Amino acid sequence: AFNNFIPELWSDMLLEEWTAQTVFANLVNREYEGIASKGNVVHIAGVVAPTVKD
Amino acid sequence: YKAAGRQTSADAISDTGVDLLIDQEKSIDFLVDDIDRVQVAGSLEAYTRAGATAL
Repeated sequence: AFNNFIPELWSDMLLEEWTAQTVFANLVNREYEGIASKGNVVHIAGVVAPTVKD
Repeated sequence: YKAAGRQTSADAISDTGVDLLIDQEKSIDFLVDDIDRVQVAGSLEAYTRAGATAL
């Protein structure tokens, strides 16, 4: 009967592309971001501990 | 007037002229890269003042 008055509909929402879960940026250290607001190298120094004497 | 007998006849006037040509058109045009703007030690607005000083 209704060849002309039953609509086809489009969802107003796009279906997201899946990709993969990202994890590594939460798992590594982020503390050097603050100093790194400028420049192109961060220099990171570590302590050589003083030795224990008898 | 004395060499002319005592005759006088009217000359046509005329003008001279020079053209001011407004023919110089000069420009400054440069990029400030966003990576550079972020990575340098301070403000790059000294390059806008350098461009104005050059014109």
